[PDB]
Amino acid sequence: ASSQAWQPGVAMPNLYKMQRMLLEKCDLQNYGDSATLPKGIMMNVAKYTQLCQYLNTLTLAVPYNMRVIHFGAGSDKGVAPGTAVLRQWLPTGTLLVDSDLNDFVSDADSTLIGDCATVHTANKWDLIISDMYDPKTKNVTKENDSKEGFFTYICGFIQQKLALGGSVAIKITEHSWNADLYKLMGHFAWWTAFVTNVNASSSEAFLIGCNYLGKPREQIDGYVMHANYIFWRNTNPIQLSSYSLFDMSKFPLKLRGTAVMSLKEGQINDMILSLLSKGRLIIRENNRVVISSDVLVNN
Amino acid sequence: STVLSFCVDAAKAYKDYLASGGQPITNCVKMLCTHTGTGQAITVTPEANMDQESFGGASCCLYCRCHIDHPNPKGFCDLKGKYVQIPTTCANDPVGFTLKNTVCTVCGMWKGYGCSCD
Ligand SMILES: C[n+]1cn([C@@H]2O[C@H](COP(=O)(O)OP(=O)(O)OP(=O)(O)OC[C@H]3O[C@@H](n4cnc5c(N)ncnc54)[C@H](O)[C@@H]3O)[C@@H](O)[C@H]2O)c2nc(N)[nH]c(=O)c21
Ligand SMILES: C[n+]1cn([C@@H]2O[C@H](COP(=O)(O)OP(=O)(O)OP(=O)(O)O)[C@@H](O)[C@H]2O)c2nc(N)[nH]c(=O)c21
Ligand SMILES: Nc1ncnc2c1ncn2[C@@H]1O[C@H](CSCC[C@H](N)C(=O)O)[C@@H](O)[C@H]1O
Ligand SMILES: [Cl-]
Ligand SMILES: [Cl-]
Ligand SMILES: [Cl-]
Ligand SMILES: [Cl-]
Ligand SMILES: [Zn+2]
Ligand SMILES: [Zn+2]
Repeated sequence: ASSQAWQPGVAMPNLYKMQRMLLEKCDLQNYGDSATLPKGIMMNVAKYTQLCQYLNTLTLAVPYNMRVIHFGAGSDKGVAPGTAVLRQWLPTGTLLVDSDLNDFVSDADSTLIGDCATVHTANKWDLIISDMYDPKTKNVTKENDSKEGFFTYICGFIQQKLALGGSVAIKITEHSWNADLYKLMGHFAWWTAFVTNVNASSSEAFLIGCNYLGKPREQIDGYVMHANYIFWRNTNPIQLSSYSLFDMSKFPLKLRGTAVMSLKEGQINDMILSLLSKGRLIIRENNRVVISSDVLVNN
Repeated sequence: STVLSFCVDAAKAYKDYLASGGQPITNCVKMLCTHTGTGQAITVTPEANMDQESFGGASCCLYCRCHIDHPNPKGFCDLKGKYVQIPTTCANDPVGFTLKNTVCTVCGMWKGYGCSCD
C-alpha cells in the first residue's frame, strides 16, 4: 500500500540523522514477520538484490578492473548467496574476493577462510561489502554498547585499504553496531542507513558510505547516530515488501569507466574532492591484487 | 598412479543415490533475473529464458559442494564464478542436471534442452 513498498528498501531520512536521541530498546510492530518471497528464492538472495538495487541509485565509482571485497559471505548452508548476487550485479571482469570465519563454496575469484583479522592486502579496494554478524549478539545480557570484534577490523580496513572515491555497505543491527563506524560515515561524500524491504521486520540495516574522501566532511557522534537510527526504526514501521525483486531489467551496475589515478596526499584539492563526490574518480595504483590469510602454527 | 587408479566415480554415485530414493542436494542458489535471457547453459550473468531458472554455478557443482577434486583439466571448475540455466522442470535438482547433461560447444545450449544444431 505504502509508496516505499515498490522501492528496494528505505533509507534513514536526513531529519532523523540531525536529532540527538538517547539509545532506546528497538521495538518493531512487525518484528520477526517473514516477507513473501518469489517461489524458491532465498532470503539472502532477495536481501542482497534489494541492497544492489539501492546501490544503483547512488554515485558509486565503477572503474575498469573494479576491486570488490565481501566479508561475512559464508552461510550455514555452505554456499555464498550474497556473493552470487554481487557477481551478477558487478561488471564482468570485476575482481571479487569474499571471506568468512567458516568454510563455504563461492562464485568469487578468491575466497579466504578465517577470522577477518587474519585477512591482509597491500592493495586498495573500490567497494567493501560486509554482512558479518556475531551469533553471540543474540545474548543481550548488558546495556547496548558499541561492539568491537570484526567492527574494529572493518574500521581499520576502511581507513587503510579503501580507495578515495570508493564506497562501503556494512551490515548493522540494533545490537551489532560500532560508534567508530558511524563516525567514519562522516568521511564519505554521503552516507545512510538502508533497510531492505524484504527485511523491514528486522533492526538490520546496511550502513552505506558513498565516495570515501579520506578526511572528515561532517563530524558524527556514533553513540548519538545509532540512537537516531533506532528512533527512526521505532517510529517508522516499514511494510514487508518483495515487489522490487520482480523487475530486474536495470539490475546490473552501470559501467561508468570511472578514471583511476595515483595522487600524493598534497594533490587532494577541492577540485579532486568534487570529482570523488560524484563517483567520477578512484585514487589508488593499478598494481596486481594480492591477498593473504594469516595461519597460526600450533602443535 | 595407484591413487589415480583407485579414484571416486562421484558422478556415477550421485545417480545411484537418487535411484535409492536419496533427497537431491539442496541450497543451490537460485538468482532473480528477467527470464528473457539467451537460454545458453553456462553464462557470465543469469541468462534464463521463460522455461529456465538461473543458479549460482559453484552451488550446483557436485565437486564444489562435496569438497572433492574436479575431473576437468587440473581440477578446473566449469560452473564456479558463472551462472547455470536449468529447465524449470528439473530445477528441483540442479546438481543432478549438470552431471547427467552436457553443453553443446557450438550454440552453447544444453544438449536435449535447447541445442538444435541438427
Ligand atoms: C530489534 N529487536 C531485537 N530484539 C531482541 O534483541 C535481540 C538482539 O537483536 P539483534 O541486534 O540481533 O537484532 P534483530 O533481532 O533485529 O536481528 P535479526 O534476528 O532480524 O537478524 C538480522 C540479520 O542478522 C543476521 N543474523 C541474525 N542471527 C544470525 C545468526 N545466528 N547467524 C548468522 N546471521 C545471523 C541475518 O543476516 C539476519 O537477517 C533479538 O534476538 C531479540 O531478542 C527484539 N525483540 C523484540 N521483541 N522486538 C524487536 O523489535 C527486537
Ligand atoms: C543519494 N545521494 C544523496 N546525496 C546528497 O543529497 C542530495 C539529495 O538528497 P537525496 O538524494 O536523499 O534527496 P532527493 O530528493 O534527491 O531524493 P530521495 O533520495 O528520494 O530523498 C544530493 O544533491 C547530494 O548532496 C548524495 N551525494 C552523493 N555524493 N552521492 C549520492 O549518491 C547522494
Ligand atoms: N570475526 C569474523 N570474521 C569473519 N566472519 C565473521 C566474523 N564474525 C562473524 N562472521 C560471519 O558473519 C556471517 C553472518 S551470516 C552471513 C550470510 C551471508 N552474507 C549470505 O549471503 O548468506 C557468518 O557466516 C559468520 O561466520
Ligand atoms: Cl565487543
Ligand atoms: Cl575485540
Ligand atoms: Cl583521518
Ligand atoms: Cl580441484
Ligand atoms: Zn566445481
Ligand atoms: Zn548446439
